[PDB]
Amino acid sequence: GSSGSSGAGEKPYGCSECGKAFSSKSYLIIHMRTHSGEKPSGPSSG
Ligand SMILES: [Zn+2]
Repeated sequence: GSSGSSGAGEKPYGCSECGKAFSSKSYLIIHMRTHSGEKPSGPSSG
């Protein structure tokens, strides 16, 4: 079967943080909004 590259060239707008593609740059940005942060770690001490 197939594993890896898509075939017809991957999309230029593909999130790496989680792994989500989008058929619209602007869209990707909106998605990245829930990825960027201010700390290198994820404190969940409530
Ligand atoms: Zn993402």
